[PDB]
Amino acid sequence: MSREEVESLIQEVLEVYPEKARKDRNKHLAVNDPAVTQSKKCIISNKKSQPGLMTIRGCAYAGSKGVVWGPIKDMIHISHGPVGCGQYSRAGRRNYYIGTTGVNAFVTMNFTSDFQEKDIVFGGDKKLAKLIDEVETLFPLNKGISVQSECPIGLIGDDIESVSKVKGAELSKTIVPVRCEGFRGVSQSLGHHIANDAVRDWVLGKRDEDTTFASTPYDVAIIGDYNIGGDAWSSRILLEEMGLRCVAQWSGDGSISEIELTPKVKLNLVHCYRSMNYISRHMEEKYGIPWMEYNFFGPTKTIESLRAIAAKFDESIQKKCEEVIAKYKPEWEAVVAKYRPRLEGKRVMLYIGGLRPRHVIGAYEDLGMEVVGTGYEFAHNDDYDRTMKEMGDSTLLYDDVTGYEFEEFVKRIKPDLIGSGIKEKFIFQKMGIPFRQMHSWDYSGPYHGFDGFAIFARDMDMTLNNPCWKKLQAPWE
Amino acid sequence: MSREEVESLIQEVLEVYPEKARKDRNKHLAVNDPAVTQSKKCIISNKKSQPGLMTIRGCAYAGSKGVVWGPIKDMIHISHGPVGCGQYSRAGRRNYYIGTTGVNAFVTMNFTSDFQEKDIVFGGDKKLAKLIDEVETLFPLNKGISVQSECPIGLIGDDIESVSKVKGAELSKTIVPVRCEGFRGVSQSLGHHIANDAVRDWVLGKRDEDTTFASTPYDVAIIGDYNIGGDAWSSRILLEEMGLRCVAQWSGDGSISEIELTPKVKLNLVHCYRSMNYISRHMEEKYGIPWMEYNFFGPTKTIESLRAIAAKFDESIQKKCEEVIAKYKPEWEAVVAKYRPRLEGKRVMLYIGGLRPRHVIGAYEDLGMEVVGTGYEFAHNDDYDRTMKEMGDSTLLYDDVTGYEFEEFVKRIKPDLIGSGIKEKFIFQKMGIPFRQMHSWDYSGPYHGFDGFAIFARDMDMTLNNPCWKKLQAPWE
Amino acid sequence: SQQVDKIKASYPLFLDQDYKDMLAKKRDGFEEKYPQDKIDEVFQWTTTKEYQELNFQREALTVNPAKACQPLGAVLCALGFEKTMPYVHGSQGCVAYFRSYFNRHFREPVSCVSDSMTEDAAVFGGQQNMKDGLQNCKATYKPDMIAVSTTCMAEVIGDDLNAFINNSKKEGFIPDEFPVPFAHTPSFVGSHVTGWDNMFEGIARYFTLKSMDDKVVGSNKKINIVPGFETYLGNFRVIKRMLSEMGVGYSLLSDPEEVLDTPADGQFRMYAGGTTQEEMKDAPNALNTVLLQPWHLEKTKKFVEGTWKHEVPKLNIPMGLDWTDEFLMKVSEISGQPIPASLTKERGRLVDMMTDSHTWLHGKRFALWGDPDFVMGLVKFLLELGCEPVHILCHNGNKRWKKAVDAILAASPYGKNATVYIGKDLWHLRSLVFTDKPDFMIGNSYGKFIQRDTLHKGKEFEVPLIRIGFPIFDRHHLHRSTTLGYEGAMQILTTLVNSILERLDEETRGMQATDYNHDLVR
Amino acid sequence: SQQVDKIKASYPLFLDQDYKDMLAKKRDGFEEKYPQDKIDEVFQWTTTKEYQELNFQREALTVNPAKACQPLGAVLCALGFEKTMPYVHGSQGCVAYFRSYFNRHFREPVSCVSDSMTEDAAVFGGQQNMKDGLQNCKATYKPDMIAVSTTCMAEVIGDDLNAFINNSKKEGFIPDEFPVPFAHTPSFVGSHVTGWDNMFEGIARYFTLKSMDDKVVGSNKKINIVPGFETYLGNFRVIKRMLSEMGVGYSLLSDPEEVLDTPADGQFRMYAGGTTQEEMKDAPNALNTVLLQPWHLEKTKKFVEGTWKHEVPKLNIPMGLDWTDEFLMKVSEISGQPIPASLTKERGRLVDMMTDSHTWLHGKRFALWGDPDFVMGLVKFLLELGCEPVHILCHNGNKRWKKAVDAILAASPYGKNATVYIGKDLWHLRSLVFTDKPDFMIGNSYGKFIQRDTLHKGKEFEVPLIRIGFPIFDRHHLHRSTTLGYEGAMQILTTLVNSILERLDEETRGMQATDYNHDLVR
Ligand code: CLF
Ligand code: CLF
Ligand SMILES: [Cl-]
Ligand SMILES: [Cl-]
Ligand SMILES: [Fe+2]
Ligand SMILES: [Fe+2]
Ligand SMILES: [Se]
Ligand SMILES: [Se]
Repeated sequence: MSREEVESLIQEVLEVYPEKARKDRNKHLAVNDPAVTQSKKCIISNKKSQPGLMTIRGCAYAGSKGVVWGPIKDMIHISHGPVGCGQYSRAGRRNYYIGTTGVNAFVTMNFTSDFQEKDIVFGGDKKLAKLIDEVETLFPLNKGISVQSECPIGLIGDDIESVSKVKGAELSKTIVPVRCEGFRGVSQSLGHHIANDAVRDWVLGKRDEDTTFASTPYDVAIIGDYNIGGDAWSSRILLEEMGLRCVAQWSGDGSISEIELTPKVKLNLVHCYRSMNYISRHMEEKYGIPWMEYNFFGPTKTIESLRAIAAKFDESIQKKCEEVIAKYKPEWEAVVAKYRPRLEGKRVMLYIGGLRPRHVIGAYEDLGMEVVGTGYEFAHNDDYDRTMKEMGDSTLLYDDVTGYEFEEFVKRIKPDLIGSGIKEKFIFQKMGIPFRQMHSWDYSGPYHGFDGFAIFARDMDMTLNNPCWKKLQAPWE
Repeated sequence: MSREEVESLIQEVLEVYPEKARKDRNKHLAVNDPAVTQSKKCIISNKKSQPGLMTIRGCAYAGSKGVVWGPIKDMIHISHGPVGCGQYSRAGRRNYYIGTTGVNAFVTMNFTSDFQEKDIVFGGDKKLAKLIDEVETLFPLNKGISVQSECPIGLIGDDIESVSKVKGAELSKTIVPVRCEGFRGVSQSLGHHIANDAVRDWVLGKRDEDTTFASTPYDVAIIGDYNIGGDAWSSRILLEEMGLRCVAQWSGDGSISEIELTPKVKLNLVHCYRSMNYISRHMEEKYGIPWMEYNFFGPTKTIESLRAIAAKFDESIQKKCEEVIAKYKPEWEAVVAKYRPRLEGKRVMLYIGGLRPRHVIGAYEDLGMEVVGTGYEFAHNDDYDRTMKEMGDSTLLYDDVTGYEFEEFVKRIKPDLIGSGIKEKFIFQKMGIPFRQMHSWDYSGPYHGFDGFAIFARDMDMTLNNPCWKKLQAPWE
Repeated sequence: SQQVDKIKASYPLFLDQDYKDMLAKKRDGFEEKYPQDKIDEVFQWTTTKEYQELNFQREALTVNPAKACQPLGAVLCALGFEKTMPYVHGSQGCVAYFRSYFNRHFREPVSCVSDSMTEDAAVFGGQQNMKDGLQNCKATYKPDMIAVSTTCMAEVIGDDLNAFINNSKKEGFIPDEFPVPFAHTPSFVGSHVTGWDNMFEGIARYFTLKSMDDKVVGSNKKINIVPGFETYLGNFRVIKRMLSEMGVGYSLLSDPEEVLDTPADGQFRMYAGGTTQEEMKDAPNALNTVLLQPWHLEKTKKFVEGTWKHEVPKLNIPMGLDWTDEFLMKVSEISGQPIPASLTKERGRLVDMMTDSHTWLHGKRFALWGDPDFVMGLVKFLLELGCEPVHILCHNGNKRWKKAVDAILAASPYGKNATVYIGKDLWHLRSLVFTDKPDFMIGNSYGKFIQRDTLHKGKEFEVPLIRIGFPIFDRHHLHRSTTLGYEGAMQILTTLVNSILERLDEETRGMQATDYNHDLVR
Repeated sequence: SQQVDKIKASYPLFLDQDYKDMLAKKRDGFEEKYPQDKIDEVFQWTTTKEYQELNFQREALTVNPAKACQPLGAVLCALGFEKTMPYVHGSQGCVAYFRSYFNRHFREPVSCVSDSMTEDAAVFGGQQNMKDGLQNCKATYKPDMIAVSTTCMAEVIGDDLNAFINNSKKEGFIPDEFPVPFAHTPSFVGSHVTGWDNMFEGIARYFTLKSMDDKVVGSNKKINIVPGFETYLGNFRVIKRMLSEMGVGYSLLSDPEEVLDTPADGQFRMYAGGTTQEEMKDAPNALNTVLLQPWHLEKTKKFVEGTWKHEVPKLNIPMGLDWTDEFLMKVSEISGQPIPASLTKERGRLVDMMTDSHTWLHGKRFALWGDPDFVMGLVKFLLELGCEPVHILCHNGNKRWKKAVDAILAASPYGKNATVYIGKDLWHLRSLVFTDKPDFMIGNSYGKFIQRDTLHKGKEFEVPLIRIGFPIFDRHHLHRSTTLGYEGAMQILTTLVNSILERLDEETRGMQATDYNHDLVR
């Protein structure tokens, strides 16, 4: 389709809306121009969702508990408020870890204060204090507690900060109050920011004056990899084969101690910019630690990233960088040789959260595929700035896409594959369009690194070329 | 029911038949009188089955291959002829064993010559010779081979004896030809006799000149226990706690070497008289080894048997006998105390093969139950002689019962429980009568010995008293 | 590394020696992990009676609940009405979760909207969100009805749904005639099942409260059926099937079976099937109303009895033999239709299966959980099978319900070793399956973590999970199954006995060690 | 010893120390057993490619066959006719086995008689056995038809069934008008499926050969359906259900579904349901005859084409998506009935399930066996699911069939690593699952011993069995399942994907070792 056709598609789709919604949604849909460096000339983002239009977004609790805090494996995270939020988010996100669950690690468990009417009427701070003592008795090897606030906490005027301070002092325990109530902000995004500030205020400074850790010039931290199906592990391996020492992973398979040791590193490597740019900027400001964005989706980006990271260190790391690149060369080349012929020219539309809608484009292009439409649930304009140069001219961009819009765009564009979430999956399969989950990796992965690229290629091929897609029309009609 | 009512029942049931079948079946049905010692005055047995009447009987191959030979664990038994017989009898009988199946033991496998037309037209002797070589190559740890003849072998004039002799000498291997074709005799019974004579002629004499076995005064063999669900093991344990040494088990969990060592024992302990009296008589004639019948069903019979067996040896064994009896006293007393109140006064009808229809009566009586009808598929009059004193006055006896007879007897008698086989089970359950399989133990057992009595009691109770039996009538009819 | 012709996903990739070594270095270098001996010590302690008693003293902490929140149930109830959009007034984060939860269980689309109330609504309330939300929803997704429930923010702030909806109509955001039934659904009261009851009663009120003057009980010759919170397709289907076989006129009120099972034929169908608005309007003309899951339909019952004047029969959930019999007999009495030969034969086939499988079922010990009606029906059927339901857990149960289940247990010798637990969670259940080990668990997918814990103590302590309930996320298409009626009983029986036989085959699969009992025939 | 409160059956009783010690003493004292090192060495050798080569060179020895003999099939065919007694002329031992074999699979009574020929009949033949046998059977069990087959003794002796039955009527042993169809069923030709074909063709001849003069093709406006040897109740049921939904007039010829599923209601029913004599007599007036399992209905086909003048369509067994489509389209063409909306929706629901489950099915490798038509349908459906059916074993297959399956494999990329084996047995298959290990086996209960063998080599080499086929003796009520049509495809799909997920859960259940991949959601 041409720019003019995409513009007219946008206009036809928006005809359904009442005037107020139409005028708003027009500002969140655009036709890409890769010459643009200021996305605030072309698209609006990080605004409230219009009521009644079936946004795909979650809330600040999803962004804090679900995303940033929940993966930290040796702490206990309390879903504080009524029973819903903790139950729906229990083990839904594949933030992988090594541990003994219920004993020293707690990630897939649902701890909650299960608010009842009396907790709403009279407040939950007494219940929270009692809950903390009960946690200590029954889970003695926990290394810290977080309190993840659900909607009612702030609304009823509870003081979880006081409870955290008092109980933390009593038990000589790190207890972190997180004000991530879902009424705050407009999406998962403000939850990231809230969660980052809570790490800064309650955890990250514990070892500021403690110099027992023996540092090396090659110490780094992986910032913003939540280890989905092992993604952080298949990244970590490469960084350490390159001669670096990965002191911390934020927060996939993360431990409280590695978070506390992070201010001792020489370089913060940021994968998810959206969710952890806040704490990365803080660590540069306070500790003088530089940070850099990188991308481990597919061989082209992984190679570029390894080289850019290695360039921050000495010749010895740069030499190991090229050794790593040479090692994996035949492996990814074999992947390309097998799968690229099966996927060449196929067109993909994406819709994901705050990073992957741009970050995976390179991987698709390494298999000869074209990303013809992309968009984000909760990205900000700084994400869109990074997206416009990654997308082709005259491609479609959508911010906080409505269910209706996403369906209607797909009907006209007719992509060969869609990459989105669980609420999207079954709609598009019924339309006869191959679908891959690009949050959960459809229970597969890892997709990061060289080892991840093999699995990514296998997965896109198994689904796009599956025999089921030729069978949707009954031969008699 | 009175004698006259049972007599009346027999005549009423017989009315269905044509005259020839009627006159025959009348001779095979009787009202018990325990004052009779010559059953040849009361009932005819071990005759041909009447055509078309749905006998429950099997054939001589079942009696030889299925019953006597098949359990011998370290030999390979060939079902020689077409594919049916070996397949239907594959692992249908629970003759338990310890071994490495397909390597040193072969019991649950089906080895067959799978006769085709060319084998019928031109003979199977060349195929059998080739088959033997293939067995030796693929199963090198087999310690002997039997050839279990199916119907066509004798009919077509094959000479398996020649093949066995020639191949046996060539390979220095015991290869046993068994002429157990199903056309021979009238039931499983002649298969036992044929099988016993084959053991005699081809196996039992191998060590006649060998003086190396370290004999003791307490050496016995268990003759005629096929270890159904471990029955022979729960008998063996008691004999050895009493100070005896069980040199052989014929043939449950049996090995060829323990069969060959049997002529070295001091006493043959015969459980199944019907199947093994032949070889027991032979061993008394040739080797001077005495034999005695015993019964390990229920505590009363087991105690009586242990004492009678111990009486054949010295004071040391009689002392150990009373120790064994004292050990198990609290165990079986606990079984009786739990289950007899749940079963007291309940009435059972049995129909089984050649031993159990009389042998289990004492066990039922140890739970306060009454055996009101019993009968056998293939018993001889010496079995019926042993039965009439075990059964109550005016009870019903049936030899080679027809399906029609068994159903009609049950309709009038209305037993609380029926104990018979797989072909009977589902008929009687649909009639609302609790049913226990008394061949396979309904995949339970063992039932022999003290440990077996506990399982027997548990099983009769679970079934007779099951909540399902109150539910057959819909509440609206 | 990867070998291109046998690519490894996470399992077993991370078992490669290089990954193993890397993970060991991460642990030792930076995780400050408790020593393995201490981890083992604490694990063993968590399996003890001492730990269980501390565990059962919890007053404030809940761990691994076996319940969800009200609006989840309101959404499910709403989905069962023709061309109806579930709409949850309040916070959008909730709706993403409700949809995903049901997406994962049904493997289907789940359509639901929010009106996206934010922090700003705490000053002024959510009135404008309702106005624009209803208008936007109607225009964009073209439902014929919008069924409104609430999130906890909206309840805490105190938004008056009734007034807000009325004002939306008065100010022209939607036409006066457009149906907008509503229910307050606070997540801090009861559970998901309560939300279903609240939503249903709201819809019933909407279509009938003001139009009672023309209604005559019995005049439409039908029986109303209210299924409650139900996540097995086969359960909606079996009830309709049995009533059709019997020639009984009926209206199933909330019937999502079409919309939760649309074909993959090249189009997405946002709406399919469902209870019609006319079926609700005409429902007071029924002979009576039968509640399939009465222990979460108490509010519905009060409205049906008080306003419709239907003499709702005292029937248990139609699960197992006796209660399916009782259901069919009551339906026969109400309708005047005899129980047909087809259902009599089906009943006898179930009874045949019971006779065939009783020896493996007898005395088998179960731990189980779920919603109150499902749990009591499962308990009843287990007793009918000669099984012992030793740990019966209903997190969202109440005292009256527990008394009812305790009485059922007292009616059978098979209930002698059974205890019913209310307000207890799966961390409580975990202790019970260590300290008083059953043979199996019957539960939802969250049970897999209990099975994992039990295996870690040892193979001899492992308690296998049998998946029956909601949610089931780790197997495919079990939502198509049936638990109600004779058909459901036959499915449950088959599942139980074969789970027993599978486990026995596992325990007897050891060459020369346990395979003496690896029988071909069972 | 036993503890009265917790009685132990054989497993685990014989693991008690006293029993273990006793069994060790028995072995050491009297068994002269090969040393364990030697047993281990030979076991390992039986898993090798060297051993497989020797194994596949067998010419005379068969080990663990995957077939049975002709008269078993004749008996099953005969049971599908109204008030019909199967009667096998020959040796009674055979009939005990046929009945028990089916008893164990269906968990139902199986009625069948012998005429109990003995050794004496070799001189003079079995004529008198037939005379008395037919008279006795008719009087005692009151069938409306007796369907006669043979055991191998009767075949070898050369008894002429036709003459014997004619002489039985001539001499008054049964009435001249009483139906006694017959078929020679030699066990040394083909297999159980051949017996079914021979029996059916005999019955069809009996009722139609002499009355062809008044028949007109298409005059009754029905389609005859011949199911062949079929041991899933769901398969008779689904075919009848689909044709009824279409409004297609039909006659199912041999229908045992009622007699193999009688209710447990306090009476035994020797006969129930079945194809009527009137249906067989009227069959030539059908539009056409469809064979559901054509690869064992070749004799029947020749009779139906040569005598009834029906142009039997070339249809594969209706298994999987494409072949169910083809069946329905051909039935539509013959009957003039359109495919209704209900079946179109069902098809799309199967396709939906395929889209939902394709990622776990993709590339999974299977070994499988069974009868020819069942096997080829399973292979076809596996290809449709994106699975690789790598070892395809059909003991009773033929060269023409193998060519047809090889063609099917050629039409899909998922067939590239597959080989079809005819004349080979489960000892052959055992070697293949060691040397070229698949992910699962799909087969009957005899497969359990192969799984046992694979586990003994190690857990990493274990090949789990998925039980689909005949006989299934070690699970309960699987004979109620369906493999045909969209319903059968849905059932097979569900079984396959959940077998995969069960195994994955086992492999990822290890605490802190493999449970990183023990996902709640799959
Ligand atoms: S935005 Fe929670 S699911 Fe809701 S109705 Fe309250 S219990 Fe139930 Fe985010 S924090 Fe949570 S998920 Fe929503 S409530 Fe707010
Ligand atoms: S009395 Fe065998 S089942 Fe028969 S038709 Fe021949 S193959 Fe088949 Fe006994 S020995 Fe065997 S079981 Fe019978 S045939 Fe004779
Ligand atoms: Cl967990
Ligand atoms: Cl075996
Ligand atoms: Fe689906
Ligand atoms: Fe049955
Ligand atoms: Se857990
Ligand atoms: Se085997």
